[PDB]
Amino acid sequence: SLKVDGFTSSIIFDVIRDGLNDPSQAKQKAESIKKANAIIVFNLKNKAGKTESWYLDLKNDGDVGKGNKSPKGDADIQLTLSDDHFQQLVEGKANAQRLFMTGKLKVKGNVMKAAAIEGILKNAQNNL
Amino acid sequence: SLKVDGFTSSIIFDVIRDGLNDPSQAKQKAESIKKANAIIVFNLKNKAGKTESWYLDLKNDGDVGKGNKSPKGDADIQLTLSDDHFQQLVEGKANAQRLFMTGKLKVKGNVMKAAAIEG
Ligand SMILES: CCCCCCCCCCCCCCCC(=O)O
Ligand SMILES: CCCCCCCCCCCCCCCC(=O)O
Repeated sequence: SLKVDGFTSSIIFDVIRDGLNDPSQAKQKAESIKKANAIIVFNLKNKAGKTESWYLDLKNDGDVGKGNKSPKGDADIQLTLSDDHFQQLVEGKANAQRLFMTGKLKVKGNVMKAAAIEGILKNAQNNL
Repeated sequence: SLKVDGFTSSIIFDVIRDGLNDPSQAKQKAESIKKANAIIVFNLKNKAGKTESWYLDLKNDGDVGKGNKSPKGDADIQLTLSDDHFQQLVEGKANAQRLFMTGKLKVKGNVMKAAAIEG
């Protein structure tokens, strides 16, 4: 339901939302917001030339939703890459730093904080 | 055998074990472990209200067994579904993303591993 047709990686946002919002993740969620203190927007591009965005609010209460903007504020970080590369990145087939360095991943806002997000997200979302 | 009475789909665990362990599939088994690097637990539910779990260890040696934990470590990802839908899924009669969108399939654990295993 955060999934959008024509973006095959987007199903991942539902899985991330369920993991992060799981009330058993309350502590992890709070620690992640403390660490990240950031609203991160993902702008995905597909081959048909479409753009779709999702937000990850690790700054206020912890939320994942559809849109290029949290309802509780503007993005601190914007990450722009293709559907394909986002898939690869979530799988671990591509490294975010290599994608950045080869022009596949564009970042607006702090690149150091951007790098840290991967590990901070991993911890908050992982509800097993 | 890994299958359990009242779980019609559970024969797939015996099937997966034999197919994975077939000496002819040594290269494939190795690649799957290399690629997945994950312990997957299946929690199945039936119409009688019962729950049974199996694990598929694609991180260590490639074992399939009964229970909600591998002996050689904790689960990275957990899939919960009904006996009925799991059978459909295994027989290529239902799609995993569709089951997940309609709430028939519940996923817990590492999003990276979840992504990696689906393929
Ligand atoms: C390798 C598996 C990753 C699983 C976690 C999914 C979250 C993906 C978001 C990654 C954010 C990192 C962006 C790095 C930006 C940079 O420093 O170039
Ligand atoms: C016929 C092969 C099936 C036997 C092996 C069982 C594995 C089937 C389950 C597929 C994994 C589903 C992961 C999708 C979760 C998601 O990211 O939405």
